Parts: sequence; C-alpha cells; structure tokens
Amino acid sequence: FIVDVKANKHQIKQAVKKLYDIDVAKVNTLIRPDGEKKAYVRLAPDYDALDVANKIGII
Amino acid sequence: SSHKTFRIKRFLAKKQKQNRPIPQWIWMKTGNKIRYNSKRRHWRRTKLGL
Amino acid sequence: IIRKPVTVHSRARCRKNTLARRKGRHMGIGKRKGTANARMPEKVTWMRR
RNA sequence: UGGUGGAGGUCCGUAGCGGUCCUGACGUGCGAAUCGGUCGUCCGACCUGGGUAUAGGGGCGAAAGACUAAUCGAACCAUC
RNA sequence: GCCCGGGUGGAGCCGCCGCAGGUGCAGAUCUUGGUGGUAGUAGCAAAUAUUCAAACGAGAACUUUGAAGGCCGAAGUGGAGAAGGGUUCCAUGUGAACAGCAGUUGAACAUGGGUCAGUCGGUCCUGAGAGAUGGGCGAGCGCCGUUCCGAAGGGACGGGCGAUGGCCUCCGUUGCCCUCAGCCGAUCGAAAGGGAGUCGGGUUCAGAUCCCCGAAUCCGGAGUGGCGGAGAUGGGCGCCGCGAGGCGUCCAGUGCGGUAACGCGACCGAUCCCGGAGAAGCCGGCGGGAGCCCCGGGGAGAGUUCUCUUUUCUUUGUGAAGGGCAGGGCGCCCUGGAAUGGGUUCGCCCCGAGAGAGGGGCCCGUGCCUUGGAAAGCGUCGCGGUUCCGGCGGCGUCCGGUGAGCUCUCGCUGGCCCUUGAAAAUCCGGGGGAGAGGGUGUAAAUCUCGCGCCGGGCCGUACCCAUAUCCGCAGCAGGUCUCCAAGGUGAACAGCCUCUGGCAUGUUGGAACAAUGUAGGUAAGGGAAGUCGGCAAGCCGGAUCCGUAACUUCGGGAUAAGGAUUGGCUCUAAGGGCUGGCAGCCGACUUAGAACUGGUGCGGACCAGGGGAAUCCG
RNA sequence: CUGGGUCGGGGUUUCGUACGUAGCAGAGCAGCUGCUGCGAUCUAUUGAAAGUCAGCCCUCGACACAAGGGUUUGU
Ligand SMILES: [Mg+2]
Ligand SMILES: [Mg+2]
Ligand SMILES: [Mg+2]
Ligand SMILES: [Mg+2]
Ligand SMILES: [Mg+2]
Ligand SMILES: [Mg+2]
Ligand SMILES: [Mg+2]
Ligand SMILES: [Mg+2]
Ligand SMILES: [Mg+2]
Ligand SMILES: [Mg+2]
Ligand SMILES: [Mg+2]
Ligand SMILES: [Mg+2]
Ligand SMILES: [Mg+2]
Ligand SMILES: [Mg+2]
Ligand SMILES: [Mg+2]
Ligand SMILES: [Mg+2]
Ligand SMILES: [Mg+2]
Ligand SMILES: [Mg+2]
Ligand SMILES: [Mg+2]
Ligand SMILES: [Mg+2]
Ligand SMILES: [Mg+2]
Ligand SMILES: [Mg+2]
Ligand SMILES: [Mg+2]
Ligand SMILES: [Mg+2]
Ligand SMILES: [Mg+2]
Ligand SMILES: [Mg+2]
Ligand SMILES: [Mg+2]
Ligand SMILES: [Mg+2]
Ligand SMILES: [Mg+2]
Ligand SMILES: [Mg+2]
Ligand SMILES: [Mg+2]
Ligand SMILES: [Mg+2]
Ligand SMILES: [Mg+2]
Ligand SMILES: [Mg+2]
Repeated sequence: FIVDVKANKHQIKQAVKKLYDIDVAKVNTLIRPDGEKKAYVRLAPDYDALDVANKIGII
Repeated sequence: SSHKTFRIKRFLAKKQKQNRPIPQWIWMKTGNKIRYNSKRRHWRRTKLGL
Repeated sequence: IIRKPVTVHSRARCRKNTLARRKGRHMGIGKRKGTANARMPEKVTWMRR
C-alpha cells in the first residue's frame, strides 16, 4: 500500500484490520524517493493475499 | 550520502518531482505562451545548492 | 552458457627450481642480494641453539 | 676477549609528507602553478580525517609581512 | 536636406502659425547586439595495442558475441565504504540536441520501476566546547557569566489521617500530615570515542545481516503471577503398630560442600557507605590460535600427448547460541623448607616476605567434537516439466606434514618520558542490618534457577565513491579519509612477469617517415680544451672475504679510501626432532669446501653510494 | 611469343656449427649383480642451421596476369 508519512506501523496495522476485516502478521514501512510511505503488510498464514487482493480490486 | 535527514530527503523528493516536462496538452490551449519547461535541472550541470 | 575454465598457471617450473635449491643450486654468493643477517638472522640462530 | 641485548629527535630506503636541479616539458597548457627524470625526510619538533576555538587595525604566525575561501604592507559584502 | 517615378509593405500620416524638449555622432582602450579576415588554419600527440569472423542495422575502425594478441599485476585499471552528489541505479525505446570523429552506444533524451530492520546506524552519554535562568552590566537591540551576590529537591522506603474501586478480604488509586536527603548545576555537543542484543541458506532487472526459510538472542511487562524446583520439611518426648509405617506434645529450620584457592541450579533484606567494570600512551622481543601460502597422496572434472610426462590446472565445508575437551595464562591455594645455592628466559628475572618437587583451584578457551547439520551448500554423471520448476535422482565432499613464511588476534615481558597518555551514561559486587514469614503446615515471606506468555514505536538504507556520478565553469594528467591483498624472483608491501577480477590505450582514424622539435640511445681518437660555473649526461652501485687515513666532542669519520670473488652442473661436510654414548623413523632451510665445465661469462634483465684534499657559513 | 609480377632455384653475404640421433667422452652420484638410470658440458653427422630486398646480382623453373579504365586538348 501507499500511505502518508505520518502513519505508524501500529496505525497501518489497525487501519488495514478495520477496513478489510483481516489479520496482519507484520508491517514493513519505507519512504519512497518521491515522498510517500510504502507499506508491505504481511497477513496471517490462514489468510491468503490473493483473495484479499480480489476483494480490493487489484488482481 | 546514504546517511541523510528526513527534511533533506523531503526536499530532494520535491526537487525530483519538479523535474518532469510539461504535458503535451498545455501548448495548444488558447491563452498559452509556454513552449517547454525552462526550469529543468540536470544533476551534472547545476548542483542544487545545499 | 558455460563457465570457461581458469587459464593454466603451472607451478612445475618453480617447484623444480625449488628442488634444485634443496640440492643446493642457484645459492652461490653470486646469487644473493641481502645481507647474511637478513637472509638468516643471527638472533634466530642463537634462539634455536 | 667472545657472546648477548637492542638504545637512538641514529643511517640507506619503500608507502606517506615535501619540493632541490634540469633555470627540462608546458607556457591562447591536462592544469588561473600541472608533468617527467633527479631529489629532502621517512619513530618523531612525524603525517592525516572529523569535532571545536580564535574575525579585519582584528585573528594566527619555528617570523617570509607569511596565512586569513584563486583576494592581504589591512579580507569580502552593501551603503554614505 | 528635400521633391517625384518604380518595387516591397499593410494602418496610420504630413504642410503652415505658434509652444515645449531626454532634439542631429566617427571616434570616448564608449555601452549593448550582430558579423568578418585570420581560417577550413592552430589543433583533436601524457600513461606500450590492437586484429579476424559473424549478427543486428539505411548506415559499423568505435555496438554485441566468439577467437587471438596485450595491459592493470593484490601499495590494482580489482572488491566494498565515509564525506560529497541526489535518481546519476534498473528495464524498455529514440537517435533531433549533447558525449570537441562516429555510434545501432551512453552517467544524453523519453516512458516506466527500484531503497522493507527490536539485533546495522541515528536516537542515549559525555569530551574540547556551546548556551538559558539567578546575578551583574548596558541608551538600547542585548552583552558578560555557567556556580559564580540564589528560598535552585515537586522525589521516596515507611508510619498516621481522610476517600474510592475490585469477592471492599488484601491491594491499587490518590488528597493531607510525620519522616528521609547534596549538587555540580537547565539544555546542546561524536552516523570514526563509550554504548545490551542476528547468524546461515535461498531469492530480484534493480533491495538484503532488512524479504522468505531455519536456527537464535537482548531489553521491557504481566491483579489473580503460568508452572516446576529452591526456601522444606528434621529432631526430642508420650504413644500405636512385631516391624514397616501411622498418631498427640515440645524444639529448630532466610541452603549445602571443600583445610584452602573456591564449588554447587536458586539460596530474603531498605535508606546509607565502599569498591569494580565502563576506563586508556608509544615502541621492542617472544610465545599460542586462526586465515592464507607451501609439500606428499586419494577422488571428480578439464588441458597437453609430433616425443616424454603415475603428468599440469580447478575443487575437495559448516554459522550464531549452548555442552564437553584440547591448548594458553595466573602477582591463586595446600604439604615442605632450600648454600655445595638452586629454578629459568631469546633477553630477563625469581626465592626464608617461602625457591625447586608433588597435589590442586581459577580465567580465557575465536581451536577440535557434538547439538544446529545434511534435510541445506558445492563438485561431477543422468533423467525429467518439450516450459511455466528452492524439479528429481545417483556418487563425492578423503588422509596426512611442515615452515625465523605473511596478515589478524590473544597473552607474557621489557624499554621511553622535565610527555604518564579522557569523561559521563549504564551495569555489577561487597559492608551493614532497618524490616518481613510461620508455628510444624495446604507451611509462609522471598527466589539473579528451568520452562512458559506478550511487545519492541520513529528516521536513514538504491547507486558512484573516481584518469566519467564529488570539488576545480568540463567525461579537466590536479585534489579528496579508509578496509581486504595470491604465485615466482628477490632482504623486501622494491622493480619485472603471471593467476582471480577488470580493461580497450584514455575526447578521433588512415597513409607517409622531410626539416625543426619532445623523449630515449650509441659513437673512432682525445678527455672539460666547452661553459660564468663538469649544467646535463656519464662513472660507482648488491652481496661475501680482506683492508680502511687525517681529524675527533672518543660516540664517530666509515659503505672512508683501496683490492679479490660472483654463472651452470656433480658432490662432500656441519648445523635437528619423535619413539624404544645406541637403534629405528621423520624433517626444514641454511653455511663452508671440492671437482668438472662454458668464446673470461656470470649482483648478465630488474633493483642499485662516483671519490679525495680544502676554505666560508650555520 | 613479348612483357613485367609472385613464388621457387642458384650467386653473394651475416652469424657461428641447428633439432634429432649416436658415442666405452664426461666432475660424479643412485639402484641391480658387469648392467641400468640422473648428469652441466664435449665429440661426429655439421663452415652446420637460420636470414638474405623490401632500394643486392642471375634465372628462362612454376603460376596467374597483361590488347584495359577515366578527364581533356584544334592552326
Ligand atoms: Mg561537478
Ligand atoms: Mg632519522
Ligand atoms: Mg623551466
Ligand atoms: Mg610551445
Ligand atoms: Mg635519512
Ligand atoms: Mg580583540
Ligand atoms: Mg622585508
Ligand atoms: Mg588602510
Ligand atoms: Mg494589423
Ligand atoms: Mg520627451
Ligand atoms: Mg556609431
Ligand atoms: Mg591541419
Ligand atoms: Mg574500487
Ligand atoms: Mg561496485
Ligand atoms: Mg546505466
Ligand atoms: Mg560528436
Ligand atoms: Mg527477522
Ligand atoms: Mg551567553
Ligand atoms: Mg546529546
Ligand atoms: Mg555515536
Ligand atoms: Mg614452586
Ligand atoms: Mg546432500
Ligand atoms: Mg548499498
Ligand atoms: Mg598510444
Ligand atoms: Mg582508441
Ligand atoms: Mg577521460
Ligand atoms: Mg589526449
Ligand atoms: Mg668518443
Ligand atoms: Mg673509446
Ligand atoms: Mg673558452
Ligand atoms: Mg648533475
Ligand atoms: Mg672524508
Ligand atoms: Mg680561516
Ligand atoms: Mg642548518
């Protein structure tokens, strides 16, 4: 995901959990050379990423 | 430098974002006098101050 | 895509010359550049003795 | 007398630092001070990075009026 | 100066009477802009070097692939960082401009991508220093000053009062009182100082100690603490029971062992006090351990095979964290008491303030074995997915020896100082003994022991790091801080050649080989007659064995000066370890002597002091 | 039916005696009971081998080539 530079890892985890009613294993955040924060969100093993991406709209 | 501060990185990001050329639909508006981007900066020529 | 073999750098010549030096060749007073002490330190000799 | 030991602002000499001579090259140059051979020193008053202090009639000077951002027998900038 | 004609042009302009002025250019090394001759000229010459074939393409000296010949030569033209740069990184596309020739190429242009951390750093500490308040000064913005002309603590074990919540039990939350007591001065100051804790394998076009897999680890937290184990369960008496074992009274129980160094899995404890670690220079010598190099073999795969070569080359392993054992060190302990002095080092040094000789203890154990761990990695041979695959299979990853060898690291010991070579954060041990627990048990308070539960937020992370990504106006022969470091020769990290890795000759090529240049050489006879002046060039040069003057501050002069030798090959002699005056088995480089031999040549390239006699000055 | 050119062959000349093979030549050394190996060098083949126009001399040997191409010029 792309998030704003004012978000903690805890905030990103909570936002994903509320929005997409899923579980998050961990979060890794970096700040792109162009300015916004990029977040890699690793889900729980019992949730697969492909179906969540389906529900999102990106396939 | 690999070690850099947050504000330095943000300023660099803004400067890098500013370096694109103009959109092709600009030059054929009605009240237009712009032919190209005259503020483009190359890393070899001008050294960004700092 | 093959990995080419390493170009040969043999040691047969230098080991044959080393065998000659073992026998005592090429070690005359003509073929020596350092001092006697530099070639074999007298302190080390005395230590061993 | 023979060993041993391993001192030293010690000697030859690399790296490093410096810059004698050719008054060589170049001299609208590679370069607003470089290049080559040859040279001085190379465990100590040694060489060097970063941090920090000293600001213009002031600083700093193993002292040449030297250095103080290619500017120094008084820096640079703006104004009068 | 002006009026007409012709042409171009496309929207304003002039005559006369007055009024007003920023009103007339050939120059001012005038200002700005433009353009010539020079001139298709100077020039595109620092660091050895390129050639053949094919492909793509309109187009090839410069692109790509293959082959050949070269260079850098581990103090690199290699592999990574710091500062600085800031998208230059990666993929695709283009060839207008730029890359001083060209380009199918680019650090150019155009589209898109790319930097993932509890453990790597910042973040914290303080250093040299910087800087508020109090105070002082100052017309004033302000300045001085950093403990100095200050009521500088907003904390706490515990006790008492008052209220609340939770089974109001016991504790928490406060509010008040009693009691307890320093600060070296707020705060800032290091991406090289201090600073707990992450390693291995795999993966991308570009990211990995960060992603995935697998093994760990530090810190912090937890009403009921989740749990084990420790604190712990004994003795006496009266008994019962044949005894085993079981009852009723008393008493103890904040662990135990070793003579000692000290050991064991824990083994209560506050304010306070003491100490340690953090926390220390430069140089020398020696020893231990790794990595690398080296030698003799087993494999596996390659190279040569005109002749020879049991041949030449490549490869042949195990992380962190535990456990054990080597191996190093001890200014640690016990017995005993030594001259006929002894022990011992390369050197030293040690001993009645207790040596030798026995027996122990402690610390580091980065080495070996094991858990990890063969399951992974790698080298080969063969099958698959005709591919999109951490694909599947076989085999192997073995045995030894040495070294004043190089680098790193640990340790011992000494030398030098009119030089004595940081602070704080943080952590730990001890001395004390204020307190707490229970009355014999369901034991309690308390545990730095074992396992178990939860979490670790924020920022940086791509690439260059330099004869093209930095600074010099630039792809500038300049400058710019570091780590890694093979073989041969050789004293050597010197010079020369080569391997791993890299590169295409430094912003162009072809053909000629005149003068004059720049940079190298060689010259008959003479030998400084040249020149201001032996400027430049030239002679000498390493090592071994002889020999070495005047003068002297007695240390030097000194490599003084001056001589001889140096190759190749075949021998001899001497210099050691381990096991059982001796015997056997291994072995690493040296030194000396001799013979033979070459067209007198042998420090054969490279490296590499000309000398002497005096004067002046310091 | 002539020409040069390339290659080859001779001549000249430079250097100094090639590789291989053989040797009861070789300071010596090791192994097997006189023989076999290592061994710098030496002797014979060996005035040998190699080079020799690119700006040397002759060839009458071989090979292919050579009756071309372009631009101009009138009293
Ligand atoms: Mg630049
Ligand atoms: Mg000296
Ligand atoms: Mg000159
Ligand atoms: Mg000139
Ligand atoms: Mg010297
Ligand atoms: Mg002053
Ligand atoms: Mg003067
Ligand atoms: Mg003045
Ligand atoms: Mg108009
Ligand atoms: Mg006007
Ligand atoms: Mg004019
Ligand atoms: Mg020209
Ligand atoms: Mg490099
Ligand atoms: Mg690199
Ligand atoms: Mg690129
Ligand atoms: Mg060009
Ligand atoms: Mg991890
Ligand atoms: Mg102040
Ligand atoms: Mg700080
Ligand atoms: Mg730090
Ligand atoms: Mg003793
Ligand atoms: Mg395996
Ligand atoms: Mg990187
Ligand atoms: Mg060249
Ligand atoms: Mg070139
Ligand atoms: Mg260049
Ligand atoms: Mg050049
Ligand atoms: Mg002469
Ligand atoms: Mg002569
Ligand atoms: Mg004269
Ligand atoms: Mg001279
Ligand atoms: Mg003298
Ligand atoms: Mg005199
Ligand atoms: Mg002097």
